[PDB]
Amino acid sequence: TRRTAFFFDELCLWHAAGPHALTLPVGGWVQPPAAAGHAESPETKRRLKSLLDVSGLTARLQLRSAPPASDEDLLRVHPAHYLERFKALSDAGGGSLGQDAPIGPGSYEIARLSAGLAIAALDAVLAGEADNAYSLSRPPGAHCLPDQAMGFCFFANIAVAIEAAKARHGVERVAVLDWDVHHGNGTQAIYYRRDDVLSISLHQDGCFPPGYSGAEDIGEDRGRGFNLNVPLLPGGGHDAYMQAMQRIVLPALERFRPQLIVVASGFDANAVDPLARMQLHSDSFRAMTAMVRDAAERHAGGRLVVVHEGGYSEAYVPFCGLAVIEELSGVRSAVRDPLRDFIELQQPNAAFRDFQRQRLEELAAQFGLCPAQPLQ
Amino acid sequence: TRRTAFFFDELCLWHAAGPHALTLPVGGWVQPPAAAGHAESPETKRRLKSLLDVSGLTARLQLRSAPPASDEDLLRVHPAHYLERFKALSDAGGGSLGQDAPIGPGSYEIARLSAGLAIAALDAVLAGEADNAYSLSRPPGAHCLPDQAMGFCFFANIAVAIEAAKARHGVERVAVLDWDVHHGNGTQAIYYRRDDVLSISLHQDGCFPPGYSGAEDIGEDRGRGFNLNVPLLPGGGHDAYMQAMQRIVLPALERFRPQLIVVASGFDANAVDPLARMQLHSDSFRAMTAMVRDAAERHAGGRLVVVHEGGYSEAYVPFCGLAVIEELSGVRSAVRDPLRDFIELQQPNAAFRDFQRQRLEELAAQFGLC
Amino acid sequence: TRRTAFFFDELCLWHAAGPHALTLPVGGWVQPPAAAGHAESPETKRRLKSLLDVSGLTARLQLRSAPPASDEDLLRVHPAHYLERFKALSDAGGGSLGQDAPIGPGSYEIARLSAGLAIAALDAVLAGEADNAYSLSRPPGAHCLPDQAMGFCFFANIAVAIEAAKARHGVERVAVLDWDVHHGNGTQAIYYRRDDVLSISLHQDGCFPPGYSGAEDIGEDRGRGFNLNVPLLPGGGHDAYMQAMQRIVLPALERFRPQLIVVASGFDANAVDPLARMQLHSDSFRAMTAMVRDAAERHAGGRLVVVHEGGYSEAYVPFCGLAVIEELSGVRSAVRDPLRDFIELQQPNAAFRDFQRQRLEELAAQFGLC
Amino acid sequence: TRRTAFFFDELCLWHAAGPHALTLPVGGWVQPPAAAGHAESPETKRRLKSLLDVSGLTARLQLRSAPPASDEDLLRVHPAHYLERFKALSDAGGGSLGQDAPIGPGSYEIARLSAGLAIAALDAVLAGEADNAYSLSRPPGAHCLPDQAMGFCFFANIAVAIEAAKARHGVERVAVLDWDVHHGNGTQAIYYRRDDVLSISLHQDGCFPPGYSGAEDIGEDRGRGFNLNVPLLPGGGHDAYMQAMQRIVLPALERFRPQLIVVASGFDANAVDPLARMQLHSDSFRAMTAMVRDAAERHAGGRLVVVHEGGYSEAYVPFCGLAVIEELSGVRSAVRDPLRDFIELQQPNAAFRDFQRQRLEELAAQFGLCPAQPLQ
Ligand SMILES: [K+]
Ligand SMILES: [K+]
Ligand SMILES: [K+]
Ligand SMILES: [K+]
Ligand SMILES: [K+]
Ligand SMILES: [K+]
Ligand SMILES: [K+]
Ligand SMILES: [K+]
Ligand SMILES: [Zn+2]
Ligand SMILES: [Zn+2]
Ligand SMILES: [Zn+2]
Ligand SMILES: [Zn+2]
Repeated sequence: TRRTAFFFDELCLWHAAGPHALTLPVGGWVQPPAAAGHAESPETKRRLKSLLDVSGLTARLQLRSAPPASDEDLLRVHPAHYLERFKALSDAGGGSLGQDAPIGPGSYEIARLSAGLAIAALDAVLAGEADNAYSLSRPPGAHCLPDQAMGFCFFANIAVAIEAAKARHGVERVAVLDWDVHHGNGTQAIYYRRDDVLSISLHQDGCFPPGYSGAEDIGEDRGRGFNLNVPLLPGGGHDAYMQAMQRIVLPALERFRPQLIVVASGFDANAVDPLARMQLHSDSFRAMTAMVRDAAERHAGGRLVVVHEGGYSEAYVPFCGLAVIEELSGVRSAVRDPLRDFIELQQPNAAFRDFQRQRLEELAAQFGLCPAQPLQ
Repeated sequence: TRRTAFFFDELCLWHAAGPHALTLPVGGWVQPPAAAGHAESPETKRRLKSLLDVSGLTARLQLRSAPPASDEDLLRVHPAHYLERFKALSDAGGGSLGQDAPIGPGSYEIARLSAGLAIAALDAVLAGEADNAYSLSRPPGAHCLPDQAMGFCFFANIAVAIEAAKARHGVERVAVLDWDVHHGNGTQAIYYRRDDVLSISLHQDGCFPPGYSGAEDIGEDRGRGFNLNVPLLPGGGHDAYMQAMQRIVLPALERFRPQLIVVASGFDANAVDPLARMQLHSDSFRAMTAMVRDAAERHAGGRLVVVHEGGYSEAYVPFCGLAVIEELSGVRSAVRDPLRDFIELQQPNAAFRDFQRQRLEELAAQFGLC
Repeated sequence: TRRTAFFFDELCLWHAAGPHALTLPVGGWVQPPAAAGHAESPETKRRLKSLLDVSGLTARLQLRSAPPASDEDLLRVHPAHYLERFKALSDAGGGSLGQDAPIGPGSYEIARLSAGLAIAALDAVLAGEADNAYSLSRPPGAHCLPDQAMGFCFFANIAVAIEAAKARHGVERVAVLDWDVHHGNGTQAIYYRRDDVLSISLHQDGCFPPGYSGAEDIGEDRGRGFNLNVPLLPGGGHDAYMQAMQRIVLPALERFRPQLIVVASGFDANAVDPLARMQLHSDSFRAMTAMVRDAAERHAGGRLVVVHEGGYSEAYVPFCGLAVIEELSGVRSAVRDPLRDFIELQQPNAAFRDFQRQRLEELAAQFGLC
Repeated sequence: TRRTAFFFDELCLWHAAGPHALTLPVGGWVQPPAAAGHAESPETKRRLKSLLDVSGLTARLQLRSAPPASDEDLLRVHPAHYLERFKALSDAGGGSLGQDAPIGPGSYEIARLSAGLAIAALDAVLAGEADNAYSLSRPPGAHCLPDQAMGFCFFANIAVAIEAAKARHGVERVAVLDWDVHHGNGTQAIYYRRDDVLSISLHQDGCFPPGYSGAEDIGEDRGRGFNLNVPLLPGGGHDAYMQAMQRIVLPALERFRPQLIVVASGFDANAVDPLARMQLHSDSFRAMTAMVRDAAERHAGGRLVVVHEGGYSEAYVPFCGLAVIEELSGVRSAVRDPLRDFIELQQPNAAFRDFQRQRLEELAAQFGLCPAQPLQ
């Protein structure tokens, strides 16, 4: 039961930046790595695909690709001079497109494809071709501004897909929940004065962009109350995210009445990610997906699209991504998470949990969110 | 410009486990990595050495190697059957020597060399051949128990070094400060009932061994009050460690009056390490080294040895290790940490810092350090 | 546009040996690689599959998997104690199953799957489910003897496939053409005294097994004249292989009238392979496949199965394997081989070509093919 | 006995091109590699250094670095606009400097250092600071033209070093023996009309540059008879090289009377190299080094410099490089070549050897070389 579309294309795994040691450009005092290049490597997303295959999950999904984003679709958010600058740099072996936004040769075409998968996933779910969808969109989108590449993002994938969906289906209320561990600054900025898109970011306080918390950035004018930042304390794990979901996200969704929920799903909150300091395990991602699927079922006829964003642990992202897809599809594979029990033991102690919970209660009050129970 | 001995052997970088994805052994659901093997890779330690060379710092250090640890030295802490067991598995091409303790072909002889470098570094500093020393001892030592390999450690390098030092030189009070992000359980266990060795561990609360905090474990009988665990909240960074150093570590060292300070220096509290959740930058490790070098100058005649332990960020461990060595030597290279400013902006907010600070005040009071 | 079945299982790409530098086991003087492990890596086979997907060719093929080979199937060629021995070493985390035959954790079950894909590919073609087939059977099979793993091969995939086919379908004459650059010693040995299987090996003279040429080894008793070795001079390329195909292989197949042709298709004769010294490009493999598909259409009702064997250039095997599959399917993708023109310019000069040609004329005459 | 200078700098191992699969630029149909990048990787040269260290050889050599090449030194062969174009591309994250000549960020400074090590090695040997020298000059030099980067080479290291040595010491007769498996086209072109430099290339017929043999290219006018190409048949190994050394190289050296011998020492003729089809083992390189050391001792007061060029087998180049340095230093380590015996068995058969030998006899006759025996 439940029909889940899995939007995937092998060519998304061929995007590759020049030499980097994690996030640091090679050059100067940064030695080229012998093996592992840029943090946003193909391997993180590849290993997820490979585990879906060997576990039997891929066979139970509707595996689909899609055409690349048209220039028309891209131009709804990005200017033509940005497209031209990107293509030119892409045609000259790659280089630096923005702040922490290195591209490689042919990255332009691959970024168009990534955007296209997101466009197509929202389309398929709005058209009723599937109940929900997972789009393995690499390179990612959540940090990209209209006029500026950043945080490994070159097009604003989700915003492009939403604008295309509005043009084609006339959906009026879309909620974007971004549980990537970093702040979804691209989605926030694009929809900041808009009430047709509710953007919620759970992120590690001050991680990326560095030093940004944003609790008081709730949107402006027409968009006031339709952006919500939940800056979680570094070191939090399962309980911190469960409390955020229950006290902030679910109430915010209840009030907004989404016709479609899009999840910007990074897995970089996992307990072994190099690019954040949070302590999630695969069952945390499973539980967040269960809660958002339920919200989608109550508000949006089940219409839910999960778009892959970050996740930089080659070893562990596969197990987290697999838990999300199992929950979307309602299929339980024989896969057992070999780090689950270990990560359980590393969780914050009761005093730390109490401290974070109290902050979240205060934040819910500050946002004016009523603690109601779910209903039809 | 002090005299710093740098103990290093290229062959320590040749120890390699079987296929792993981070800490997970390949097999079952864990696919073999296309490139990046076990977390405890040669590359983290090699890249420190490479940056030490390209910066020119190596030319300002006293470069040394050492013989492998003798059976005599190893046998002060490990039984003969452990050595036998280890060697057999090593000669057979490797495998699992214990819990999270995989070994590869020849890992036995390489582990003996790692231990030997630790032995030699303490010796050189105690003999007056250098003011202080850094030992690039891979594989690491601080989790290894007398008859149980664990946490990627196969001999208890520091314990072996200390027992060897005591036999040869007759040093009476040694302080071991372990700022590796994980609990120094091996050092703690070996010296738990002893007052001639003060063991202090700074670690992420519950990280490794998983779920272990340990604030209440202060030693027993003769050792009571000569073990200190400071379980820091996950997510803490520079201020949390500076507060732990000022409130607990330095007062503890003052009270103990060590004649030698050994640091179990893991860099895995760095802000981009996969194996912990702490937020240190290179200047944090610089600052901790300055604080401990000062304690060593006050009580130990400058006698400080830093033994390299963990650190699993290939990109960032080199900058942190270099900061330590710059501080030990008193030489500042041209190297500039390209992540430092970024990491400063990611630090805990004031409320989180205050929360951790109050916790450290209470722990300092529990330890009788007020 | 013919009907081509592509047998593939992602799990075949999860077999991985312990640490090796190319073919050398790590240990002693061979330092662990910073990234690039054993020559028989997942990446060569994975990159073929990735290019098949990005080219869109996969959408024009009949994609299939298979059950692992049963004990019954394996036991037609291998003894139970071999299976036991293999499994024990696999469950223990791997090691050396034979001479140049390292295995990793779970390699036993993965080798059974590799064999299963070969069994299924022959079955599908014999049952009329496809006109022809390609099996991405990793680990490979052509060097494995009944009770001796060697040359990175742990079961004799093709022999197991053939024996299974004979039991189920009752095919009487099978031709095995092995254009892997190394000698197909396992296939040769198993069928040496048999006339129901014609084994032909094209290989680099003396490459692997090292020093073996074998022109004189034509089979014995009932098998006499049903084994042909063509030991090509190292350094030969396209013309050497085209001459071997026209003068020896095609006449041999004509004489034998196979009812099924199986190709042991290694790509290790490619011009940038580390494990041989030959100079083939993707159009050479395209041409050899066209020639054998034609022989199969003439005698075997089109029944041709290509089993993937060697190929150790990550960069270039994908283009060569794609050319084969394009030829089998009759579909031409948009893919253009970026090394082809370069390799054409590197070919043997006319004097070297003439030298090799005269050698092949004489060998053809020795074989009674004039 | 014998004092061997080993010119090395760790920073030479930090030169790294953008993503390549062997020699193929990533992009289009060439997928980015998961691990191993460009063929000219740091690892080949690093593993040689590591083996020198663990074997005890490094401790028995005079380990030295040197300043980078000055613009003055570079300008003796390269134009200022070439230096400027290189630096600009190097400062912008790298890219393509020529045909099969990709550079990375900071490659300019590292290439200057590589040239500087070569300059310094010739200087040290001409000054009598050591009997002979080995320079681990990465990136390599032998393919670089004055006006054009190629074959992974960005400065003409050996030519730069020779021109500097002539300016500083006034050496009049330098022989460059290039046993890298590819044609030393840079050295050939620069000295093609010169009789003060004898350039000899042993190379696989038609390998790199592709299709070039060059037996009839013997130099012109003043340089006629002071360039010699020995195009060996692909597939040849130990005997083919021994015959070439005995029938061509030694006689050519005898006639020329070098005051200094420089060896452009690539190890890409090794039996497992991806970038050529030849079958040398470490004892082949040992024997070639012994013969050239002897020639240097008879003609040049022992003055011999070996400059690292190619070699693309991570596994095997270390054992070959180690054999050369053992022979230069006269120190025999405990290292045993684990592929030696295997490669012995793969050698060409007697008919193939006879075919190549006869070609070499005919070539010696064509060059007008008399088969004399060595003497003082
Ligand atoms: K977020
Ligand atoms: K909004
Ligand atoms: K610690
Ligand atoms: K104690
Ligand atoms: K063959
Ligand atoms: K036969
Ligand atoms: K040459
Ligand atoms: K000349
Ligand atoms: Zn992220
Ligand atoms: Zn640690
Ligand atoms: Zn082969
Ligand atoms: Zn070369």
